[PDB]
Amino acid sequence: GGKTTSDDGIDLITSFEGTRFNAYDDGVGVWTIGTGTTVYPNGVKVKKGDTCTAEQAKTYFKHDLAKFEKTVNESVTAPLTQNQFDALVSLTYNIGSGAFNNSTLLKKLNKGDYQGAADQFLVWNKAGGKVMKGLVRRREAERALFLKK
Repeated sequence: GGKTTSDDGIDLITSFEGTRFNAYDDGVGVWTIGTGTTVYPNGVKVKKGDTCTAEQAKTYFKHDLAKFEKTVNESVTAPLTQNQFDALVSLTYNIGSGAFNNSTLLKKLNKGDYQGAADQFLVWNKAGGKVMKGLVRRREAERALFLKK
């Protein structure tokens, strides 16, 4: 939109998401495949037993990535570094657009309060309503990227 996710950003998100050939349970029962895909671009939901090629996974990932880029570009009104944009997209890829849009993160960010926004990454550590240690790690990493310059 304004910005797009950098190659480094994509590599980070991919490291968090993984790239899987077989549909798998994300931990809370949501069948996921490729690089974090749960809904194919045609609207079909991922199901247990699906398989996905590398090329398919890339297509699906890039399709969803563009959605989240659009959210960050449109919803954030404060200036962003590329690192900040990348971090916010990584977060949004996980929490979704609605969660991002209604977050205290975004409220602080749009006041120009970068530090307060950075710290708000850390609240997004839940899956299935439960704190998940992989998300705790991920949020810390996204926050670090957000603060990196």
